Amino acid sequence: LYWDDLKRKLSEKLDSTDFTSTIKLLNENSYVPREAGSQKDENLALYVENQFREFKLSKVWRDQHFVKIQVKDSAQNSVIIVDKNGRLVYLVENPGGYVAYSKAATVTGKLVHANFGTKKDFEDLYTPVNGSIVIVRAGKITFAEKVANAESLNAIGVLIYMDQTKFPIVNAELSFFGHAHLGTGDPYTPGFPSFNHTQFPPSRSSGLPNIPVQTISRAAAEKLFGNMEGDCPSDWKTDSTCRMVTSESKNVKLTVSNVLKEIKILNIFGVIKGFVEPDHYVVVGAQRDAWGPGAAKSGVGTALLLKLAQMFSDMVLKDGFQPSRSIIFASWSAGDFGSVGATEWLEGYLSSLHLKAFTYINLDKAVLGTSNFKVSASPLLYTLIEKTMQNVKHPVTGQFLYQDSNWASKVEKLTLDNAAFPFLAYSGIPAVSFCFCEDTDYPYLGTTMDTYKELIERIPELNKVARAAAEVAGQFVIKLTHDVELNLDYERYNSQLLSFVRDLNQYRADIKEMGLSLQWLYSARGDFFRATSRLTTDFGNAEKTDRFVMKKLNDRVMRVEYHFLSPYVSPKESPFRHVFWGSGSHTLPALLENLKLRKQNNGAFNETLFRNQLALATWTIQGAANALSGDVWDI
Amino acid sequence: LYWDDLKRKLSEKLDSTDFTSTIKLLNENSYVPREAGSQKDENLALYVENQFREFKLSKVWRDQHFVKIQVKDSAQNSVIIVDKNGRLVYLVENPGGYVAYSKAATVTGKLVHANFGTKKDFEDLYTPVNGSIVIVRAGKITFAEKVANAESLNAIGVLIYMDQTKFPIVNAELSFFGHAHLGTGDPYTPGFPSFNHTQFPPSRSSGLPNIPVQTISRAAAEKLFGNMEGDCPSDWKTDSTCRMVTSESKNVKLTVSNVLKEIKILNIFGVIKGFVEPDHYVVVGAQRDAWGPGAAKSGVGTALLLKLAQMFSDMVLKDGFQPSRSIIFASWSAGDFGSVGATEWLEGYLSSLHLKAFTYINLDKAVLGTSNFKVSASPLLYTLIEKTMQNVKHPVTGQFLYQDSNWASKVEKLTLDNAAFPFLAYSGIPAVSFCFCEDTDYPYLGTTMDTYKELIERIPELNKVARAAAEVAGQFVIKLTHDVELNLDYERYNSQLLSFVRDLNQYRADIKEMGLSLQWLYSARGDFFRATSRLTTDFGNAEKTDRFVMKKLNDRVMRVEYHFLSPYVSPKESPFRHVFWGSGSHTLPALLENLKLRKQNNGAFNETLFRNQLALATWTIQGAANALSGDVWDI
Amino acid sequence: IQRTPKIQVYSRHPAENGKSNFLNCYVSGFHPSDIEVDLLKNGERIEKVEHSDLSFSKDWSFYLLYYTEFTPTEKDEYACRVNHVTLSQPKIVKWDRDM
Amino acid sequence: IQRTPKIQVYSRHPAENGKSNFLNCYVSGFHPSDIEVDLLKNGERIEKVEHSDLSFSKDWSFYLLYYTEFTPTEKDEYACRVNHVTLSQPKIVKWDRDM
Amino acid sequence: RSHSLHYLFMGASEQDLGLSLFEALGYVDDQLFVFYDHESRRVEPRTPWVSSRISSQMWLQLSQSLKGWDHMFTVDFWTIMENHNHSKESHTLQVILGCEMQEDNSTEGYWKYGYDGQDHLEFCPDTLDWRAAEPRAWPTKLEWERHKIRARQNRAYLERDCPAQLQQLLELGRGVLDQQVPPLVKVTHHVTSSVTTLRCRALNYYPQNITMKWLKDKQPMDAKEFEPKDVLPNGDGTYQGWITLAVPPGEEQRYTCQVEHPGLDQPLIVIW
Amino acid sequence: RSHSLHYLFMGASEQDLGLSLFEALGYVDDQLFVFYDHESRRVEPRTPWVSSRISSQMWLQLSQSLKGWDHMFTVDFWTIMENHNHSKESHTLQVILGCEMQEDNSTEGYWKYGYDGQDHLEFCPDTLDWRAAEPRAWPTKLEWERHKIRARQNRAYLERDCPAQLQQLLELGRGVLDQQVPPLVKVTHHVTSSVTTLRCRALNYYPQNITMKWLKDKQPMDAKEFEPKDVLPNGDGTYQGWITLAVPPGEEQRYTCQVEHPGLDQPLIVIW
Ligand SMILES: *[C@@H]1O[C@H](CO)[C@@H](O)[C@H](O)[C@H]1NC(C)=O
Ligand SMILES: *[C@@H]1O[C@H](CO)[C@@H](O)[C@H](O)[C@H]1NC(C)=O
Ligand SMILES: [Ca+2]
Ligand SMILES: [Ca+2]
Repeated sequence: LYWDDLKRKLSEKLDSTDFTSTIKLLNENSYVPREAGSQKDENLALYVENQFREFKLSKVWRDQHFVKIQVKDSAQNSVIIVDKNGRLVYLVENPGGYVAYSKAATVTGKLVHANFGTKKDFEDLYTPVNGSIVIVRAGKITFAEKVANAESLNAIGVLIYMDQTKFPIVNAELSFFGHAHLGTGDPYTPGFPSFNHTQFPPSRSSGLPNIPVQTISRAAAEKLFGNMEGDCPSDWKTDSTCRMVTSESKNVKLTVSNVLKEIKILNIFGVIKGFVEPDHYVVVGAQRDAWGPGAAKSGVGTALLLKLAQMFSDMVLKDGFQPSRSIIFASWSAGDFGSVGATEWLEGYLSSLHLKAFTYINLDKAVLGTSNFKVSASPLLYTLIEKTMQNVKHPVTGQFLYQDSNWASKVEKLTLDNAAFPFLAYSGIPAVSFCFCEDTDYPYLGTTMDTYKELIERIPELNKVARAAAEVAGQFVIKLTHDVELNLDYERYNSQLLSFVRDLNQYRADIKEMGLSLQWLYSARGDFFRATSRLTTDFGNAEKTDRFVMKKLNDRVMRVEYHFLSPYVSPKESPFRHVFWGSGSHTLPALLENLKLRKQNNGAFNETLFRNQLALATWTIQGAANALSGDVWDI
Repeated sequence: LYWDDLKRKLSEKLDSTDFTSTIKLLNENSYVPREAGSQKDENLALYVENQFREFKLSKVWRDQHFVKIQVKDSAQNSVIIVDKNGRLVYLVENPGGYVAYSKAATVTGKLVHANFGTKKDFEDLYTPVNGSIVIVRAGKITFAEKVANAESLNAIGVLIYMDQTKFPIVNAELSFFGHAHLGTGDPYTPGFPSFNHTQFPPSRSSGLPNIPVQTISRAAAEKLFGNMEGDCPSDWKTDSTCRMVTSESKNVKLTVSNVLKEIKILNIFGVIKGFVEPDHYVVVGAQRDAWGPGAAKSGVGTALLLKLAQMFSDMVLKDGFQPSRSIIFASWSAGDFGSVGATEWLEGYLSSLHLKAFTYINLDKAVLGTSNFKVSASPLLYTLIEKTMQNVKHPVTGQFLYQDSNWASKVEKLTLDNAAFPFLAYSGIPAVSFCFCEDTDYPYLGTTMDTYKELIERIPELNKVARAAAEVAGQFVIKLTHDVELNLDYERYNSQLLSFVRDLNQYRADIKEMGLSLQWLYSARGDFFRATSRLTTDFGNAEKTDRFVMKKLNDRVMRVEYHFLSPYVSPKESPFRHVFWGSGSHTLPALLENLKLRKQNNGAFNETLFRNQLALATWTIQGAANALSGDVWDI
Repeated sequence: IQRTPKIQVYSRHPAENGKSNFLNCYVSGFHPSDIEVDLLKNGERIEKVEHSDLSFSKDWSFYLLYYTEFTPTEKDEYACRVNHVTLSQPKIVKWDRDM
Repeated sequence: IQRTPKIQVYSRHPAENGKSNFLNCYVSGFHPSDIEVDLLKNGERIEKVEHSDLSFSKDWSFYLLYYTEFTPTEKDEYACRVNHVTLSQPKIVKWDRDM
Repeated sequence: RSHSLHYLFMGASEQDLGLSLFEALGYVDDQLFVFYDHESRRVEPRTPWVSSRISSQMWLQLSQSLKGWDHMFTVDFWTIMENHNHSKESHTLQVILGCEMQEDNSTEGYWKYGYDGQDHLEFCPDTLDWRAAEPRAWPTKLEWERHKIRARQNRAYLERDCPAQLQQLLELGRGVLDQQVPPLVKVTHHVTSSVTTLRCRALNYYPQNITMKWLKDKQPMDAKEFEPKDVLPNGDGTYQGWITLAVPPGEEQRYTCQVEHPGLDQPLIVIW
Repeated sequence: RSHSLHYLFMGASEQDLGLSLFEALGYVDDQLFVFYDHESRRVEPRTPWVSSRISSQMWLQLSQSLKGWDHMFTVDFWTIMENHNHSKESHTLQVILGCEMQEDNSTEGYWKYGYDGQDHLEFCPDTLDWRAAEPRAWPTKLEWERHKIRARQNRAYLERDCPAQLQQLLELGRGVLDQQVPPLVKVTHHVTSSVTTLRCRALNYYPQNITMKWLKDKQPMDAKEFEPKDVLPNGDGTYQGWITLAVPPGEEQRYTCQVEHPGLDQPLIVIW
């Protein structure tokens, strides 16, 4: 039919689609609180699995996993002030919420206030954290990150709360949920699938914290603040109530008894087979589980997934749409515990996805506001994202999304809490996540107030905004499966490489001191650029009609994201091997992080680690280039 | 032209080819001793690089590496018999040969005699090896293995020699060369390429021995035997001269001063581009370097490489042969130090070979005798090897090579000293090695007597036997590039899987005790079988004329070998990831080796290690099956 | 549990001297499938003999059929000896002209 | 080493009142390419102005050309002020009717 | 009129030289059509209508299913021996599996294991489990039921695949598989002073089902008078059966032989 | 008659907001044909014969080469600033590279770097090295010469690619690139009591090469008498140049203006 026709078919299809009905339908007592592994979870899974069948998709199947999550024990968790002088006890709160994967323990000591728990915040702190409990604000980073940062500074226990400034909620007694696993997937099947074939060997994710972590209401935070001194830095721009450090006479005792619980997770899939190369495909997914009502955290996403799967089924069965490649629709569970369902899938079907699944689109938390439209994704999808922003209109402004021509240089990378993170960092599958959000975090996420009532009350034009989201996802899908060319712009990596070189000149002195050169890395990004040019040329001189020669060129494209996964580290111990977006010493940022230590001439800096870091990053890049250029003998 | 026509063209081409001339040409003072990195090496490299140009191949290029080998220092190495105070007493020998990568050191203690140094030989030894020097016979296994086995038993130093029984040589003063690196490639760039871009970071292969190892003449061995007691076990079927353990009053002092030396290696390549899918190819190679004359160890191989590259150039340019896929001819160097040139290539161009290079054929030591024709290779090449043996005739017997219909169940796996080993165990490229050999090891290998004079004198019908070798290699090449189907029989892996299951029932009791089941592993080999069947079916129902649908199926085939590389270990620390033919705990044999320890109920057995070994081997297999069966949704 | 064979000798068509017929020996109900059978003529083992495919019945007992083309005379005697593990000496069964 | 611009005002065709011509201002030889130029009419900056592409000569000195379509009269005065870092105040150069 | 497809597998431990211990037999409507042998593990046809009418495609599927079952049963055999502490012993494992399709097309499936010639495990599709025929079978019973996968797969085969392949085989057979040939009945008789024995042979017929009973004075005698028909096989897909009757020396002619067979219109009555 | 192709690059440090600091100019026979800008990093054409005659293919190659050079030079600029300990300072880097093809087709290539407006490094193809124009350039000189790759690549471009692309541009130009228009010479003159000044303008011509000299009494004066021709540009690919001469009030008519130009058959001599 051609882009313009597809664009229109999709558009009209959307205009007559009621997202509001679906989102609201997903908030009925039938699926109210849907914690991963719960009946309500399973119910919603069956509902979706059935909708897929109704939509009559090429095939609809499900995967079943047995994973270990953590729930609160029969014994209440608590935060109590223990009065040194005469061991008198206060009792600040018996929290309704909790942090999954916190260590079960009970500790007590001084309560120091870090801020957000950022690695930097601890750095600029005055009071040493060593040996005491830390209290931090939700935001800026992951709980797991906060807890991991505190633990590396020998803190004991972490208390997390929502200040009224960042989280302007009325009810200060409101509690919330989160997980502290510094990773993704079932933390007890690290780097491998939670399948009975595995006979679940004793394996413990190194991302599991070794100190307790608890969630407390704002009220509780203020009560603790009534026993602390020292005005909270104005720099923090936070409540006029907080203060750091407790009065020498008083200290707190945190006690959490959370227990592990093995559960059954269900991942529901649906595929629309392609018409030319069905073996290659796109994956579109959304989280189904939620701690509370999860309207915004789970509903909107799942609603979008259902609709999209429907519209594309029609377009294919009615409007005669004929995607060359397949489209998979997936509803995952245990996302609240760290994109578990999704990670287990990727680790389970690794060999089947390799160079076959070529892009992932996440639909979670797609609608949280109206003011902005943010995006996080592999550079390979920037151009596609751009073109899409140029032809899609803001649900309220009526204007085009493309309003800033420098948007690409402001793109924030994918984070651990995003289901797209595993796909890109571990699988090597270019992924993307986007939202119509605000400059403020959607306050109710992870709380009991994340309900439809609140969602629409906050954003009344929900249905229209949901439509806009559906439209951008819809277009990504069309563009990616529509015709002979994959809209994956590998040229975008030249800017990332150059930027790494820029991040590196401040350390040219150090490199020089170690008697090393940056010339080989420099010539590497050079050779990559050459390679991209050679490939774009090959496309240019090709007859877009010869489906064979075009297959060959697109193969080179699908391998680009993959070749940035480090071939020198263990996928089990370091799943996030992508040298640009992963985690670990094999990472490019990690190379810089080490080099930064060489400033304060004291231990920290590991030179042999660095000399190796450099040798490998350099070659991982030259290699990516030599492959992109095609045929060994033509290098 | 079709198989039968190609078969004939090749045949006649061969009949008029003079291998003898080439082998002899490779033994002229011009390239007499060609140690890796030497001028004579470089000379022979240029000769070959030029012959490739003369043959007018699609393209001929060269790779240049800077690797660290080890040579003997200006100070002589020595073996001396000493008196309890360190006093000089006998001085057995100042060896002409040496063992590359031995530790530079000087030690002294009692000299115990192990046999061949096999892990078992040490096991059944009476005298403890702990704390003393060991003496062993060349054979059965690698020097590196011998040295590694001795070192794990706390031995110090190892002396290696050739007994007159296994090695019936006249001159007992004859010395020999070898290397003790338990691995492949430049041991100082483990798991990565020896390229200046690397800036050679400090990295040391964990396969480098930490004790000295020296080579001694038979004469010397007998002199040491004159100071030892205890008749050498008749079971060993060795010289009537050896004895184990020295007289309590006497002990030996081994002293080796070998030094590292950085050298420049040259890998010369030549390719014959394919006519349909040039991006896919076969690699055929041979070692060029040699410690002495290296007639048999290097000459024959390189001679075969030159001829083969010629014949196929003609066939393509004259006889109008049109291979669908490419053919690469490679002459590597530093093979004597552990297939270094070849390994550096694989580690260097990893990303370019992935799923592109689909088979490797090694030509080293192809002719060592006449009596037998042995073969070592991936099961995927068994059928091809079989058919080839059924239509190729023994150079002397005149009969067909296929004489035993159970040959396949007697195939010995590839070993560290074989250049094909890295290709299969590290790269995931099905590889093969073969020879017209004897039941006796070619005595002169690694000595100064491995010359043409000796080679032809021992096997006078050299030219005819060399032709037979060239013919089997030639046919492999045709078969692999000739038509639409890759002659890679993935069904052969069902027999390997079943055999693993057989090797495992002796431990069903142990498995049961640990509360584990073997049912999931059982169902895994089941699912693999199903998968192979489904793929053979898909081929059956396919029009061998639709080059597109045939590409898709062959892709599934090329991924078979690759999916057996463990996705759970680090390629840098454990390069040989192939769970069937690699080395390391991720290996299938390793799983058995651990299980065997559970017999003698004492420490040794690591249960958690095992529970993990099982979980991963099981899933690596189910995964290979789920991928082989095609399309995730169709599982 | 082991089981001894059940030997049954007979002809394809009613015996009629001079007319080339067929001599059958049909062992059944025996267990360890491992069994040997020979068709004798005047006490001599006949060559050019044929047999069907070994198979078994519901009770897991095996059964096999041997048969040779032959021309009957009143002078010649026919019988098959069956050797199994459940038998001391190779049990012989002669061919009763009537059956 | 910094370099001050060289301002040259002139016309495309010989000045001839009433006839729409072209007023050029061509700065050259200046270094820090960063430079601003305005074409004045009776002391006022003219809009709808055009300019070529910044470029440079062998000595790495930059040069740029500005030009507007205009109709000359003996009443009106034309000149361009060039502001560079090498100048205290924006140097002005009036258009000499003769050139 | 119900049709059936079923395979038979038989293996022995001690005897062999290279893993994979089973030989197999394929039967469609009790008609041997395929044979997987020991030596040169290959799938040869039995009966001309299959060694010609069977497409190259179907034969591949057949070959694989048989080689697969070989491997699968070889594992099971090893499993079962080991759960009996058997090893230095020579044992046998036999398996029979197939489906039976009724006129209305409904299907019934079965899968049985016979250890050393005796019932061991019987697969029960409706409950995804197995029933141990004897105590020593319980270990294996449990070991298989923990897995869960095995049962679901076995059921899938019996419920989906088997029936499907039976269909293909039938259409492919219409002609030589339902081609029924009538019997050539011949009443003979051996005489002695003791008594006179009557032998009624039904020659060269097909299929195997047939009815043979004696008639005294042209009337139906009781089944107790004679032994049941003795069906025998000829090395050519044809069978022959006979029934004997001892009668008072002289009353010969008083007895007749009645032979009912689908290959005959009305029941044939023979007299010597 | 030798042709030339050369690109010009110019970047400033302090000013910008997103790495990649260069703008570029492409010239074929001193004819601007392409421009790579700062804002919206895109490659726009200059002159109609390119914005039409240049194939979609060639333009791609051109766009990439320019974006590439941008990136490559951006790195070099960073390198050079750092080897000067420069950072919180605003500097400039300029590069000129191209090839010049002679009548016999032989080619000469060049590549030069200008740091802060002054010669810094000059690439020498015949020796695969660079020559530092000043002491502070030596660090970079050495740093690039260790690499070895850089030089070989730069040479490859100048020797192989550049010449090749110049060819394509010429064939593609035959018509509007060699289309030379003659000048419209006009001798004017301003008078005063002091003296009378004569101005000889050569209007709207192309190319730029032209000859303008004064003639006293129809004879050749010395070059010392007047300043060299002052070539100026018009915003339309046409140029104009003038020469001035001061002469004794009254002798006006005694002087003439001679203008030689390839766009004219015989040298034009103008008189006011
Ligand atoms: C898989 O394992 C889990 C936990 O070990 C267990 O609860 C569940 O019943 C098992 N499921 C199957 C099908 O074996
Ligand atoms: C590479 O390094 C080796 C020694 O490490 C040296 O001899 C050689 O010249 C170097 N080559 C380059 C291009 O730096
Ligand atoms: Ca997992
Ligand atoms: Ca290496």
